[PDB]
Amino acid sequence: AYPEKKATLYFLVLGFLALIVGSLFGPFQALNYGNVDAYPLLKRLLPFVQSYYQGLTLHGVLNAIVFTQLFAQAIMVYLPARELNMRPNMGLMWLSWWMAFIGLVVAALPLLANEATVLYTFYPPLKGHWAFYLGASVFVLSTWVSIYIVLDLWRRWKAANPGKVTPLVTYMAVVFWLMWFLASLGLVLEAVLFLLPWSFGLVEGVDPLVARTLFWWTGHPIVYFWLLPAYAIIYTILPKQAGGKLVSDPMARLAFLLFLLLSTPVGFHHQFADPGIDPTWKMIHSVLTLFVAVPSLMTAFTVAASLEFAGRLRGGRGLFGWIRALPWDNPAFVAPVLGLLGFIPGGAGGIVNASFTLDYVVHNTAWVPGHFHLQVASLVTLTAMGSLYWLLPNLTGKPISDAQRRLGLAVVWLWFLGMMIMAVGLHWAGLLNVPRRAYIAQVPDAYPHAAVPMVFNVLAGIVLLVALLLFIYGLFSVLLSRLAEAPLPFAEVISGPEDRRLVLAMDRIGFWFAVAAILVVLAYGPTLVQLFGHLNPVPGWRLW
Amino acid sequence: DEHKAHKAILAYEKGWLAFSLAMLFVFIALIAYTLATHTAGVIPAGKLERVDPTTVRQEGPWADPAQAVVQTGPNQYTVYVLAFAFGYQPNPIEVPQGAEIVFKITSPDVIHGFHVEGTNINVEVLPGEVSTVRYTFKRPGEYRIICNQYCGLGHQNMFGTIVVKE
Amino acid sequence: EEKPKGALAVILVLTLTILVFWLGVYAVFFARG
Ligand code: HAS
Ligand code: HEM
Ligand SMILES: CCCCCCCCCO[C@@H]1O[C@H](CO)[C@@H](O)[C@H](O)[C@H]1O
Ligand SMILES: CCCCCCCCCO[C@@H]1O[C@H](CO)[C@@H](O)[C@H](O)[C@H]1O
Ligand SMILES: CCCCCCCCCO[C@@H]1O[C@H](CO)[C@@H](O)[C@H](O)[C@H]1O
Ligand code: CUA
Ligand SMILES: [Cu+2]
Repeated sequence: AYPEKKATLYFLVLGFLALIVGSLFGPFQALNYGNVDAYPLLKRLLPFVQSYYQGLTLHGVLNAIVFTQLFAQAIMVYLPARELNMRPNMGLMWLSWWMAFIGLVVAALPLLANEATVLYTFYPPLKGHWAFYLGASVFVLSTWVSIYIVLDLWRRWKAANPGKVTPLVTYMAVVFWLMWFLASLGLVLEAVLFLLPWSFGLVEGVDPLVARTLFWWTGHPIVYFWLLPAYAIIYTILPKQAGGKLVSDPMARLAFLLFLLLSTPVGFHHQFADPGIDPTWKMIHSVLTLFVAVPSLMTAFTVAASLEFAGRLRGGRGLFGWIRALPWDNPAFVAPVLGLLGFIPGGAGGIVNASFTLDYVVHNTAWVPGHFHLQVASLVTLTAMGSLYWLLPNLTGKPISDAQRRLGLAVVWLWFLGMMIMAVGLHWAGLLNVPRRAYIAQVPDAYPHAAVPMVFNVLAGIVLLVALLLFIYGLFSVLLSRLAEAPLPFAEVISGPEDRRLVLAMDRIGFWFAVAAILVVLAYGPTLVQLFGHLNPVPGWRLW
Repeated sequence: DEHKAHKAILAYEKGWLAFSLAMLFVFIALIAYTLATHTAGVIPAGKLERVDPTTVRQEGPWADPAQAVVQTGPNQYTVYVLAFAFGYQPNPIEVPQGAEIVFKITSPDVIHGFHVEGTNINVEVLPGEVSTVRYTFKRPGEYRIICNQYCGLGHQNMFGTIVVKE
Repeated sequence: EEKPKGALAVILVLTLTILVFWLGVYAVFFARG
């Protein structure tokens, strides 16, 4: 009847397992930025770990690449399926899960064998093992099947409902997947044209600049790829969990449409500090980057209004009374909301980085990580943890005990607190110029000036280890323990007379797609044409 | 209640949007400002200037360290720097204060960062390409160079120094 | 009350946070030029 549940569960579990493993290195890294060298200890527990960096590669690959993608494939395929009450093509769906699992296993081997300590960005000339690139490529190509599966679902629903506007969750999933397709081309091109033939030994060198340029083409939109599955839940389900309704269908659609149009053509903002890239082009990408920030600013209001509406609806007292009125008893509700709070400082950090010249102050310092943990490690990861208290029950049939409820609730606050504390230690240490991606605890007297922010980092390191441990507990607890027949908590929407017009305009998906593609060609084409016309491949290195 | 709140939400949405765009344009203006000003010097030159990483330390401006510093005009100086695993050449880098320093940096191996603590100099150094950044240290002293781009196991201990003569 | 007041406060905090971080780093910027 509903074979999509099993597959969805496998994407979710595999994702959470990637989260557990990857995050094991997190605490030791926070202590490291707290000048406390705990890696000798880590090595006694995990004898395969050869260095701080191998540990970091696993951290970034398993959390920012594997866990996030798996959670998105689960959410952005399963929610639209359920909204439409239509079955995804199960042959492709399982095939997509096997590509992810096999690609993962193939990349894992070299990584765990210290054969690819190049970090999740794997910038040439650092040269990793062929199985790393091959496995990563297959893991990522897995999303192309997911894309086909959702467009196929949309296609089938349209056929059966001519003249009708695409339902909300499905509209979000379609532009989301079309956006990802356009975004993935940079990395797919980097892999197929250079990384793969290079690690396989067919070519001796790769051009570093064109490699970073194709990488960042995908590098920025991939975080939007990480974020949107969380935005879909925050827009369409959290309002109900909050005890209210989604105040606006059209604005939600607009936010997603702007992401389809602006997530990809902004990559030079990760290359402000790169040579060979025209300053004018950098300014254009800077402006476009400020624009892609708009969808989230709008989201800030639509979501807040929805939570306010729900608050006042259930006794919402004064100007802030609606806040205490929310279901702070439900972890499913708390997780995403705390995540949105931290997303505030997270976003400001982002607007700063996008400001071209201002980036030179924070680029490559501990600041970037402080900023992005509020983004992916906090908002996104907390929204995913929160789904344990509603999506899992929905997929397994097993409810959440008052105990499991209290635990996860403890996991969420401690996780959010750990991240806020760490965000203080990292932004500060970053303003103090401490470099990111560095084993500074190995050079104890290297940064005396950051002694105080380092205390935060050690503190955060302790808090988060507790959170992770409670999480691993709560997770296996909720799965091995012993509502399923109840639909997903899709919220009701408040419609208006203006809706229709706006909605029909945004429903011209084919047109908006072409516009999104055109924008990418205009933003990257000039630069890439000049790059491929003056390539300078250089030899690889294994400096570990 | 819902429709009344709905009406006020799309209304305030437009205003919010209006304010956001405006605020973003102010930021844009404050960015353009830095561009016209002399601070736009820490911005890497966009012109492609290729070199061979495997021979950079044997033939060319980076080969002889003693030739690293060059006078290219009135109170101006080009400093060919070499970033490698794991350090910088020359070391230290000695340059006059109040002078415009045109740094021309490159790598014979992997990518390195060139972050001069206390300054706005923070540029990625790519093998096969030359990173050209400009800067006038207006105060004497010792400016530590930090490699802020993972480049291998000797990354955390990769430092340089720029002594600006007084 | 019924006015999006609660939401307006949220985007106000947000706006202030963006302003602090921004002008703040902009200051550090000129202080490093
Ligand atoms: C999911 C993860 C991420 C998101 C989302 C994200 C968003 C942004 N980022 Fe970013 N980012 C950059 C710019 C931005 C901008 C402009 C945005 C924007 O999209 C952000 C917009 C955010 C907002 C406009 C805030 C909205 C606030 C909301 C929505 C909360 C409202 C709360 C409510 C409603 C609840 C209220 C509840 C109550 C109880 C009151 C730049 C530069 O331009 C760099 C390069 C830095 C460098 O130098 O290397 C960068 C680097 C990174 C890296 C490092 C990559 C590496 O390893 O090198 C990561 C991982 C990352 C992740 C993410 N980033 N970013
Ligand atoms: C227990 C929670 C966590 C802690 C304590 C933690 C801590 C850290 C620290 C201190 C760093 C900086 C290391 C360095 O710059 O050398 C780091 C980097 C990173 N973390 Fe986490 N992290 C945690 C969870 C996560 C999660 C859940 C994600 C995303 C899903 C994440 C993604 C990343 C990424 C992408 C990097 C950068 C990797 C790189 O630059 O190569 N972290 N984390
Ligand atoms: C790299 C190419 C890999 C191709 C793999 C094809 C797998 C075909 C799907 O098998 C699936 O396995 C699931 C259990 O795991 C079952 O629950 C599901 O009913 C079954 O259909
Ligand atoms: C899809 C399956 C791909 C299998 C690839 C097998 C061949 C791997 C070639 O690796 C090469 O080995 C050389 C000799 O050791 C190194 O000098 C070189 O740097 C490295 O790139
Ligand atoms: C996390 C938010 C609070 C941060 C508080 C500390 C900010 C310090 C910024 O000063 C910077 O210190 C550097 C040395 O560390 C100098 O080289 C640089 O020129 C100077 O601008
Ligand atoms: Cu050179 Cu890090
Ligand atoms: Cu980005």
